[PDB]
Amino acid sequence: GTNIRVAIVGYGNLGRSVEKLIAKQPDMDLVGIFSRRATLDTKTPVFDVADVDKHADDVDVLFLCMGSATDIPEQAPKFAQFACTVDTYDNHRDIPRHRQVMNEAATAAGNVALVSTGWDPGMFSINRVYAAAVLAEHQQHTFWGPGLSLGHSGALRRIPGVQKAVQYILPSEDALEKARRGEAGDLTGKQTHKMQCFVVADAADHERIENDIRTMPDYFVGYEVEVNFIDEATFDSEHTGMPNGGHVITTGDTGGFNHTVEYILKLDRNPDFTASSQIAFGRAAHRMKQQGQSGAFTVLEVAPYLLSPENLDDLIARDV
Amino acid sequence: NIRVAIVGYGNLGRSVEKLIAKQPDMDLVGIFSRRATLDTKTPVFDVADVDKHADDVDVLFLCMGSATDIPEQAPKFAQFACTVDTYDNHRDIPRHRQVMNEAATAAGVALVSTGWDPGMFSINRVYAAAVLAEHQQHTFWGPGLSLGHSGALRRIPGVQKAVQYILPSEDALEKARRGEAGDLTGKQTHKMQCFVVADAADHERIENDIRTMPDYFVGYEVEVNFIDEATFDSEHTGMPNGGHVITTGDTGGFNHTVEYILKLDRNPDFTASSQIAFGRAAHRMKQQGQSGAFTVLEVAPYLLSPENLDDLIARDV
Repeated sequence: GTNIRVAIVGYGNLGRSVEKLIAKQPDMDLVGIFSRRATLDTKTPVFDVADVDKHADDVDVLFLCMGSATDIPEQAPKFAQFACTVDTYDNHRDIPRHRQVMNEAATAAGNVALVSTGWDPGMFSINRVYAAAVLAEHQQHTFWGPGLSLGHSGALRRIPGVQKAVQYILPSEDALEKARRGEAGDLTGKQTHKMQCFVVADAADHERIENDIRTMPDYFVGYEVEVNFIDEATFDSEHTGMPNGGHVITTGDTGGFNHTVEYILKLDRNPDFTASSQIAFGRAAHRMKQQGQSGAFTVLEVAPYLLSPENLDDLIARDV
Repeated sequence: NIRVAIVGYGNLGRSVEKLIAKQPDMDLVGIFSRRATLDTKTPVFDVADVDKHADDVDVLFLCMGSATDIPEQAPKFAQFACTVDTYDNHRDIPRHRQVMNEAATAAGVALVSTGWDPGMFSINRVYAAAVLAEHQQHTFWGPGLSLGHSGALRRIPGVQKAVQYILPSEDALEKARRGEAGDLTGKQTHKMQCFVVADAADHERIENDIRTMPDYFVGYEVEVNFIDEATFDSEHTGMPNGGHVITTGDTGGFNHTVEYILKLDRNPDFTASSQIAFGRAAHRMKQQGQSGAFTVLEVAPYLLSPENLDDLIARDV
């Protein structure tokens, strides 16, 4: 009968995208931003994160958007005391433990926490599991589509003499079709993708900068890397977006017959799509709690209809 | 381990039988047909003997050919086990679901309208529209053999052999991808291709019978090819299919495109695979208890997999 009352913790790119996109939901009221700064450039009310407790009964869902993950394992189980919880935690090995901690805190409070939402983890996770479950002895992969890598871009920017820079990760197109035709069992991670850098620097610094890039352990060493030096005008016009996306490809045999399942995302702006996903799962957490709560859940444990702003009957009548 | 039997032995039922033998966690009890002899080593029982396997069952795979059979036979098929059907008569699906829900409240859970459309395409329609706040969305039915249209061609007087394919307009596909396909519908987004074997004296009349056939062909762009019988037998006897679910949204001057693609060498083989997974899920609403009638929109993903949640969580998220 009434709107879901939501708030955001943190105000980096993900936070800003969520704030923007709440304006487009029929059933959500953004009641505030929780920050460690007293002032932000927005009309949305701004409070201190230490004061979250004094707003508990005013908030139904907290969107956790704390920049610099690390904050999630340390701060997010306390946030579960006061509202339902949605996060985008992407440390692929720490996720099973994060879940169990969240589970206890939420079950105590009688709230629902949804964990590791977004598109990967998130939509790609859902597609890996549906497709593998449907095809018998499948092959399945995952390509990270042509897009901006934030971590690799940060690593470039720090190199002495680098004034501006971006790194992109690109799926090998030969590897794509080999996956579609089941011809890709033996490909290692070093063969499925290439890397492409664009750098602005003084000409005297180029030789050393390219050496610095190609010899950098873990980020660049085992990979196919292209290094392009460009002027600043070119950089500012073409390389300041945040594109991303990917493919998830699955195949399988049913006795001399092949089948291919492929899921593709093509995103002009990475945090906007991550925020979209995060927002829909917040609608789901609230709804689960009103039908009778529980603990923490991954995106694998939520029925599809819970994300939608439409009634279930309305969905069944069209869409199915 | 798990309790399964199949009703029907047409293309779908055959496909389901073939694939149950690769499930690490599924046993095939037998096939409920009207005949008493089929071409398989699987035990064959008659359809009305309901009873004495009904405590040796959890869920029957409903694979009756000639759909219309399951608005009839499926509501009482319910109170013996659990149900998995692939009912694809949209518009009747909401009504079917209710009368299923009543008869399911008898220890059973009924999962209805599984397969890939309805089924996987349903799931993908709903996820992408839920996520992208003000979306445009289109479904395309892939380069594929249409069973219904192919049957309708074959019945025409003088047609000896025939097949029909439905094909997406490639203009419409990339129009959808760029978010400018809002003005279009079925008769614009798809094309039809026929291949027919018939005596040359009958070509003029047969082509007019095809092109003026209501519900199947009128209004569509239709290509009609008359070909010799050897060419027909070598090139046109498979059952390929597939499709496209394409969704776009804007987030304030930025576009996002979501696309889901199926390419299937053999339609009933992939349909049967989806039916299986939902069979396991239908059970799996087992020692979680409680039940009724549900669509694929009402089933959390992990239930499809023969693996436990923690292994999926640790591996696939």
